[PDB]
Amino acid sequence: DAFVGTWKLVSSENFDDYMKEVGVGFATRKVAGMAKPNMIISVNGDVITIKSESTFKNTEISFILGQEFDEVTADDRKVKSTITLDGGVLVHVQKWDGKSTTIKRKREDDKLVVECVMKGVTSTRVYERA
Ligand SMILES: CCCCC[C@H]1CCc2nc(C3(COC)CCCC3)c(-c3nnn[nH]3)c(-c3ccccc3)c2C1
Repeated sequence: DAFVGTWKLVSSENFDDYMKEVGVGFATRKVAGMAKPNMIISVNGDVITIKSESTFKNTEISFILGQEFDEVTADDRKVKSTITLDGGVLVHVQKWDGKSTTIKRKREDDKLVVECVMKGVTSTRVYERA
C-alpha cells in the first residue's frame, strides 16, 4: 500500500520549534535538527513496524491499529501511543503527563508527508523513497 517502503527525509519545516514545544533541550535539538533519518515502514498482517534510522539515533515501533502501546520516543519520553488509519492517513497520538502530540503520516504523490503538532506548533517533514 501507500506507506510500505524506505523513506529518506528531504525537507523539514519548524522542527526545532516543534521539539522545543515538546520539551527537548537545546543540545538534543541541535543534533536532531541536522539529522536526516530514514523511516522504514513494513507490514505483516495486523502488525505494522516503523523504524527510524539515522547516524545518531535509531528507533523502532511495532503496533496494531487502534491498540494502545507503550513507546519510548527518540527523545526518551515514555508515552502511551495509539495509531489509527483515518481517511488514508496514519494518525499517531502520543500521550504522556496529561500532554499529547500528534504525528500524521500521509502519502502524497511521490512523497511521505509527516505533520507533527504540539499545541500551537506545527512541523512538516517530507520524505522520499530511498
Ligand atoms: C538524534 C537524537 C534526537 C532526539 C530528538 C528527537 C525529537 C523528537 C523526534 N521526533 C520525530 C518524529 C516526531 O515524533 C514525535 C518526526 C516525525 C516522525 C517522528 C523524529 C523522527 N523520526 N523519524 N523521522 N523523524 C525524531 C528523529 C529521529 C531520528 C533522527 C532525527 C529525528 C525525533 C528526534
